[PDB]
Amino acid sequence: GPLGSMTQTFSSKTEWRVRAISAANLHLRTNHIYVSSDDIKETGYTYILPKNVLKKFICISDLRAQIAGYLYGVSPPDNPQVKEIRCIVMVPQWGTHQTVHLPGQLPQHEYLKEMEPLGWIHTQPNESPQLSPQDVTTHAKIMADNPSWDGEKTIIITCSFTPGSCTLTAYKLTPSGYEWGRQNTDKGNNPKGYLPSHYERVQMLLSDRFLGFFMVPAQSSWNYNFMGVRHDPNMKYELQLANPKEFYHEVHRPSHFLNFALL
Amino acid sequence: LAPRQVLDLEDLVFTQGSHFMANKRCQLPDGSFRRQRKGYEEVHVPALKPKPFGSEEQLLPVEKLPKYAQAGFEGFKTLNRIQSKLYRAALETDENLLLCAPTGAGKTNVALMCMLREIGKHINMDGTINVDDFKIIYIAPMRSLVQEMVGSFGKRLATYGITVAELTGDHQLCKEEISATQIIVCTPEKWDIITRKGGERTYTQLVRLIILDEIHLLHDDRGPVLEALVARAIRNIEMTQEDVRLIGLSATLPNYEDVATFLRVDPAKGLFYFDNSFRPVPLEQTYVGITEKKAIKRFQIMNEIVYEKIMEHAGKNQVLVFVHSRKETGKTARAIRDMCLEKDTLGLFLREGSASTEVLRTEAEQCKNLELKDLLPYGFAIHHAGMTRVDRTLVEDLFADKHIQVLVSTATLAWGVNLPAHTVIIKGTQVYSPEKGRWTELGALDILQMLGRAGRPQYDTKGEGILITSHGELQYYLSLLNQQLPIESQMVSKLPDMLNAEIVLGNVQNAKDAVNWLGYAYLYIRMLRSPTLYGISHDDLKGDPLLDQRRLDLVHTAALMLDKNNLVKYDKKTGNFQVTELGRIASHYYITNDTVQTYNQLLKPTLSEIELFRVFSLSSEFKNITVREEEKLELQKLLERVPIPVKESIEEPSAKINVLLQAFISQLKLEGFALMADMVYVTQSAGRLMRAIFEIVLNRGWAQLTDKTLNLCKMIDKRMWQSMCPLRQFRKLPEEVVKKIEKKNFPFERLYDLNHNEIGELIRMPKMGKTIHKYVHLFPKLELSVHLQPITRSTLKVELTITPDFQWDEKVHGSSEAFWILVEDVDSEVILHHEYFLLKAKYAQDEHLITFFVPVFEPLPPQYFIRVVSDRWLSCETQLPVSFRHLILPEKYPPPTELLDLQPLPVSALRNSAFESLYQDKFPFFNPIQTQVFNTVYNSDDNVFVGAPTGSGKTICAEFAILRMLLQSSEGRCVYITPMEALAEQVYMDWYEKFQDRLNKKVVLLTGETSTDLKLLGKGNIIISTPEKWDILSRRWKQRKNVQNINLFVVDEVHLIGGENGPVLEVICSRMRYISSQIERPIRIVALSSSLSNAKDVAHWLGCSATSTFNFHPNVRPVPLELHIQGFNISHTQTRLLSMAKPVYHAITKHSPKKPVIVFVPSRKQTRLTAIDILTTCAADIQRQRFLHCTEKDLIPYLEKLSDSTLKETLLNGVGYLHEGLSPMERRLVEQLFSSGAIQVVVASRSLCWGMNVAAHLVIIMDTQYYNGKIHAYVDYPIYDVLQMVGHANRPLQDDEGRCVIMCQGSKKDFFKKFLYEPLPVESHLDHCMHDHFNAEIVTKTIENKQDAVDYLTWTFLYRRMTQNPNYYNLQGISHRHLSDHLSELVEQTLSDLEQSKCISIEDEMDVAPLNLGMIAAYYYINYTTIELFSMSLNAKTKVRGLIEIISNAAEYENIPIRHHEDNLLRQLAQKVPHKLNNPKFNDPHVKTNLLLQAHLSRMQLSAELQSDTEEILSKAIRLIQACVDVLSSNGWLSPALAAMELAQMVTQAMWSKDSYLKQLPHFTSEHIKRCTDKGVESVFDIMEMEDEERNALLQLTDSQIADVARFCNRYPNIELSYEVVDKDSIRSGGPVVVLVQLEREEEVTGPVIAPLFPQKREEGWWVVIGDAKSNSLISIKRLTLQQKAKVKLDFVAPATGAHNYTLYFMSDAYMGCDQEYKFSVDVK
Ligand SMILES: NS(=O)(=O)c1cccc(O)c1
Ligand SMILES: NS(=O)(=O)c1cccc(O)c1
Ligand SMILES: NS(=O)(=O)c1cccc(O)c1
Repeated sequence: GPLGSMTQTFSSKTEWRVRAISAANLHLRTNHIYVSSDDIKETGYTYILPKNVLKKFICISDLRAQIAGYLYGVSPPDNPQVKEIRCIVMVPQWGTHQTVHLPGQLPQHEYLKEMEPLGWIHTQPNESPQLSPQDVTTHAKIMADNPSWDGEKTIIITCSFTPGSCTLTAYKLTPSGYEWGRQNTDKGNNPKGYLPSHYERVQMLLSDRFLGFFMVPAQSSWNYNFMGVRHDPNMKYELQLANPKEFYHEVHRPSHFLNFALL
Repeated sequence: LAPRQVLDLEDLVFTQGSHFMANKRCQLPDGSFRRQRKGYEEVHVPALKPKPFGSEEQLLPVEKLPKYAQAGFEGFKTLNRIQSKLYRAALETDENLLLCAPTGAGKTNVALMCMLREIGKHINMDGTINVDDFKIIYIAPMRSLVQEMVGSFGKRLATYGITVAELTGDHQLCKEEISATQIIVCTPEKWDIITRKGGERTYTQLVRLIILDEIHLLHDDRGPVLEALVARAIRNIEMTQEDVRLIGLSATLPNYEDVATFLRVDPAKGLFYFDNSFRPVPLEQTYVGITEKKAIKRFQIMNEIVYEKIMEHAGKNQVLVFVHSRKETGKTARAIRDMCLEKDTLGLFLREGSASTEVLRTEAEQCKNLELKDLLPYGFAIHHAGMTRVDRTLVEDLFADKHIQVLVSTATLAWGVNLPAHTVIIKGTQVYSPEKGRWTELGALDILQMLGRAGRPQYDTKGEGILITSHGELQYYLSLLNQQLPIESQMVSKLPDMLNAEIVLGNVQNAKDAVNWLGYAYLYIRMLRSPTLYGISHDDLKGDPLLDQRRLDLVHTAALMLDKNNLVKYDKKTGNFQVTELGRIASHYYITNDTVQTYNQLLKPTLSEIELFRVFSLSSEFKNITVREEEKLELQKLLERVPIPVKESIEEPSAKINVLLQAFISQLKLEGFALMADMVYVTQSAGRLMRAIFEIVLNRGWAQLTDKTLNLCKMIDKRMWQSMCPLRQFRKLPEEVVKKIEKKNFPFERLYDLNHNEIGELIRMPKMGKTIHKYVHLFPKLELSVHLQPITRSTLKVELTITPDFQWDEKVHGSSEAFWILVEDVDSEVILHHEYFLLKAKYAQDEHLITFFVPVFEPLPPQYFIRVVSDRWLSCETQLPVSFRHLILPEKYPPPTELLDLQPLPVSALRNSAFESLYQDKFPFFNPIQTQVFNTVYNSDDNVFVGAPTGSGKTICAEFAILRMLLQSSEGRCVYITPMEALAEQVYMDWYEKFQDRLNKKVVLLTGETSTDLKLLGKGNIIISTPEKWDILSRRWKQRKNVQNINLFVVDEVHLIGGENGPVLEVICSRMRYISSQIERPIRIVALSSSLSNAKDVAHWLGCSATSTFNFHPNVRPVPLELHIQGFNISHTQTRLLSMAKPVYHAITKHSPKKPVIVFVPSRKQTRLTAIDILTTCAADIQRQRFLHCTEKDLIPYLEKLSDSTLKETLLNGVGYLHEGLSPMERRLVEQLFSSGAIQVVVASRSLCWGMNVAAHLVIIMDTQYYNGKIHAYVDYPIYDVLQMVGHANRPLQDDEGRCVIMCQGSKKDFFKKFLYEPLPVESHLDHCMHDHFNAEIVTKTIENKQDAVDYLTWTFLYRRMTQNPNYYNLQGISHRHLSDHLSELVEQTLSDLEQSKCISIEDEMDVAPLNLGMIAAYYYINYTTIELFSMSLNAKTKVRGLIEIISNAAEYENIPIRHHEDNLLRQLAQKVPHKLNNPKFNDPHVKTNLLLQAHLSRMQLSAELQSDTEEILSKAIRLIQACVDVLSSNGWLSPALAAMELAQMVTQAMWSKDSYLKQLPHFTSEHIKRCTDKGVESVFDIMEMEDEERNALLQLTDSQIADVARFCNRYPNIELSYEVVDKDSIRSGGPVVVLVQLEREEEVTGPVIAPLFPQKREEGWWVVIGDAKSNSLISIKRLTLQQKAKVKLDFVAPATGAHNYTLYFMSDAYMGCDQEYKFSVDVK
């Protein structure tokens, strides 16, 4: 062994570069979107998700850090059992591979006043045969702070990155689920009291028949995964009618640009 | 042609570029010798003796020059030697020239002499220079040279008024200076890129002289740019017949005679060669060739040679050393100065007893350049580009003042400053070329320039040039500096790129063209003269003596390269070349063809910044960039941290290039010399490469990528990322404070709401809150708003209002600020629409209105978006969401009226032999539409609507109604309205034939003259009129019973209510319905129209019962119409038209090979061009002259009568054309040849689509946009024009079908399909055009209050459409109360405007009444704004010039045609105008109107289309003058009123006040009136009262012209005038003064006024005026028309008692000389 005869010099290879290159190719998956229909029968309403905003949601996402959008919609005049998702709202947020961090404050905009809240959609690195206990906790605590979320009406759509594609599956909480989730302070993967009888799958269908839209923050962007210190559960935000920027867009990571010029 | 061979261009390239040496031997001048030394050879060449003075060649005194050129030689006594030899050729001839001479021998002053010759062609008689008539291009290789030339030429030419200027970098925005620049100085590349673009209304056509300086650059890798320029110039001379003089200035090198051939220089006249003995100061040359190969030893040998050579001059001569790096200047000066220190030799440069040491000490102390600090005290200095301007000036002054003794510099000083030195040393000839990626030899031009600096012209007896190089280069440099390095063509390497440029321009359309074009290249000349040099056997040349085959092979190979790379579609059989958008972008952005292949292959809409940077880095411009091992670690550092990740390894040049770009944007300092030169080379071109990418993806509609790419352009330009505070873009702001701001990370937008206090607080630096506040509101910023206007359920019109929301400041915003308007879809993925928006400084405070169409669908999408983003500022953008949640779509249009299959109706159905004689010879049966509507039209009195495609024969349906009317009333009156005057004329001819000749009724055409037209209305049974003539007539319907007793009212082309002139049509129709409801005997209305989606609305508005509205849709045209729409995905107009040229011909041979074809083109010039192009394509085809169907001899008589040569040629080959600038006889000849079948094709301009009397089997519409010069932008054809054009493809009596091909920009295709395959929706625009109509109705008491105005509106089409399409009229509901509120607001705004304009009075905010001004505006039919402006301008002291000015600024002239060709014309027309005004102002229609009026009064000249322009101006001049007369009279001003009254006479007879009345008589001129005044005759009665025999000798006489003279003299007014004052011996003050005035004419009312130079036929008007000249007081006035005898009564109120004498005035409005003047004076008693 050599102390100086074979000296070599470490060279940094930062983590986000690889994930940025990976996020650039996400558009390839928007043409292989599969909805899990595994539930033999349906419990709840039937939720219809327009492809256009689903594709944008996938495209603005990251393969590891979860992102989330709030779902707003209405029932078609015909039958109240169908819930058409009309809008996805992106709010200031950060996340890990397991969970998302959203502000306490729900979306508030006049443009949304004639629609009802339907829950939320979020990405996941891997398919799971079960709804996450983090997700149950998150949905339950939102319901506990916001009586406009009816447990028989608000859902969680998971968008999991299967290789080459995306798999969507939709859940709703059960009353036992809400009661456990709202008192759960264990953020791990196997918390005490977690039960598969805390959620149940709902029927979901992708559509091209109509188009949804996005709302985004009025002065910030939505992605705070690079500004984590600046994000706070109690932060307030307004909204505007515009489309969201992609995960690695320059306005989401300004320190990468200002720091490089300091070399 | 066919046996072509594919060459390998790269194997024909001279790789050494300008270092290629074609000569094998080099002959040294006598006395040269070689000495050997350790490691190097020296070659000395002695200085030449100047040549003897020939044969008394004497130096020319400036006095002997032409005097207009002497000012350009102010401050000189005598030309130098070379100028004296060149004076005759340069100044006395226009010969192309080539001057070869040693550098600095005088070539520039010869170029000045050529420029002076050109300037002389534009010297006026007043001594001034026309400056707008011409342009001169001076092409120089280096930019620093360009700047010095701007300086020196500008100073030499200032005294002439000449502006000299460098061509600026942002051509897309700044061309305003180019219009004021007579001498443009620039590089070859800039001139190439400018002539490469079309440019629309360019200035390149004014270029009369091109100077090509340092033309031996031909031998450089840049040489092909010069070959491109010259080839293009000479071929363009051929295809314009407008000469351009070419002047070449060259070093003395072999092949100058071939260069002369290439410039088309006659060797016997324009070729001058001066050998190196003409160097201003002789040159002793020393060449040092180092044999040592080992690098370190070679560099030390170099420094030793330099030191020893310096020592031969230390203290004796200044020495200027040239090195080839900025850092190397300092390194070399330090090497030498330290060698001098060690050897105790520093003292030889600065001795004692000279204050120079002190000057150097003090100027080095305060210099602040550290290398300059270390060096200046020792007498050493450096000079390079990265230095302060005043520090470079310090070096230059100190060297000129002889303080510096050793100066180390780069090439820049040799090219940019005039700083010679006794001794010059070139230290090494190796330089790093990033483009080559390697070290290479210095270019020859650089070497020549540097050595040209040796020897100061008037201080040195000789110069000493020492050149140090490697031994193997000695012969090369020995050749270059001793007249022996031949100039060769470097062109084959650039052949494909150059070829593409000519293809994109349309100069080359096939291989034969390209062979022709290559024949003008310098390459061709050299290939002919030295074939083996260019790869051609001497046997091959003797078998191909013009090198036709060799050129075809070269063109073939280049064409295949371009076709492979998708720049061009190349058809090998034909050899045809089709342009592409990719090809055009490669040419216009100066991109090599491989690069656009790469861009096309890799650009996708889904690209990220990552892949964008990689795509850019793959550009072929960087193909030689490599990654050197010594660069790796440094690059590695940056690559581990770049903000845009790089996918590929640092092994790859692509990654180094990417990292260099990102580093340049982040403004990072790098250390490796290779890396820094490479970064410069990469980023210098990044700008235009990224703009090319931007144009590609923008025109593809890729919203995301368009955003990223425009952003990257701006980051490259501003050298910062988006993440940085946009305040950084104000360079004046301190970087420290903007960094302080950046640190707080808050949004920039929030700065707009705080104030200077709060901003100073948030920055934590309050000291300058105010300052930052200021800059915040200087940052460009726009507010956006929309009015959504549904057209259908799938097409939406958008009106965008752009309100600027920032303070303008010229020092930050210049004179304009450019933006892109981008309409993006639901997902911000597709650009639905986009256009460039320019905010000029003069409109910086004004709202701007933009209107466009976008598709929409059902169910409606949530929203679209309108982004407006700056074209140059980062973070400067506004996005407005356009939500559709409350968009009210119109109802889906109803089904058409079914076409019932009826037995064709025979003519005999009219049951009237007289009536049947109108059609029985023409056809046996009526078409299905006529058959279907006949019963209703002919056998009932119902109002009728007939909607059907143009060409369905709706005119015959109108005739059915007229015949029924003739049966009901022997003196029935039908009024027929059609919207265009040309249609009115055609209908008048046909209907005169039918109803006057064959039925013996009275058919009349309204002229526009009220008295004439009232007569025509009384006497006529069929009255044909355009809308406005009927509007002025029918406003007075209450007092005009012939307007009420109208039996039948027919309105044709009623769909035009929706067009630009629709409001007047809608009003007259509404008025006819209102009158019919008032008079209790109804007036039948028949409306004819193109197919209408909302036909039922029109019918109900006009009172048509459903059973009598026939709403036929386009599928029912009697001649079936086959319509094809071809989209062209090319967004540059001239390129798109080019790509349409051959498709026009193919469409002919496909859809109408034998039958008549009309081609509509957008402009006058294009008619000629496209006629020629059709002919050219014909001759290349097997079928030539296939479009001529009569003998040449049967056509020759027709031909000779024309004045256009091209027109006679094209006609001879079977193709006519039609534009506005042809004589009306020429138009008639072409149209008759077309209807005869003699000529098969006619190319007409769009403007003629309404006045053509020909039809065709096939109509081709070649593009659908035209250039508006007033607004400097392209405008879409109105759909109405397009429907009319399509309607020309219709021949019921000859064809089974009509065919039309519409060629349009691709973005327009869907729109045409929507509004041509289906019926058209029309809307009212009356709500934008009400003031004049409301005003008129208040004059006639139809509207007496606001409630009346609402009820008025209830009769209109506007009111009907407000309920059917509320959003179109900015209503948000259809409730009755919503409509009432809307009408009330419209009424309120319109009445308020009129009241503020003083046209009406409003009492109790309820009742309205007309004011004098409103009554005048209504009576004369004048825009109320015109009358208000008159009221402001007229001033009781107005002179006839002020009158012409005021009336030329009337609103009625702002739509007079504008074409900037006339601009120059116009700028000369203002030169001689007798009357004076303040400012000549470009091309506003008002100044063209004033100018054409000037040219009318003094019959200046005979223009062409401006003649019709003058006629249109004269159509309104008289009413404007009469309005002025009424204004002045109503204000009591006598002299201005009489002035305007004479101005009416002036305009009528085309004279001035101080002209001879005899000018009115026919066949007279100036000498006649001068000799009549010479014999005592200055009045028309003077010439009348004399015997005929004498009169005939008095004037130059023709007998049969005397008969027209006599018709005039008998028509001239001869009125004898009586007048009494009515019982005024008993007059009282303040009471009645009544004057009776009788006029008796002998017998002169045979017809109209004789005024042949006036377009309208007029009747004589008169004014009787009572006035007092003392106080200039108009007392009484009456207007009258006289018919042999008539009396008039004038009223006045007695003002005071006694001493009152009043002048009576009798004033004509038509003739001069017959005004009368009397006096009367009764007293108050
Ligand atoms: N300035 S130029 O070389 O003669 C030129 C070339 C091409 C087109 C033009 O209109 C003018
Ligand atoms: N260009 S569009 O009308 O807004 C559109 C249509 C269909 C799907 C989309 O995602 C977007
Ligand atoms: N028909 S278009 O709008 O001008 C167009 C479409 C696609 C590419 C282009 O370069 C241009």
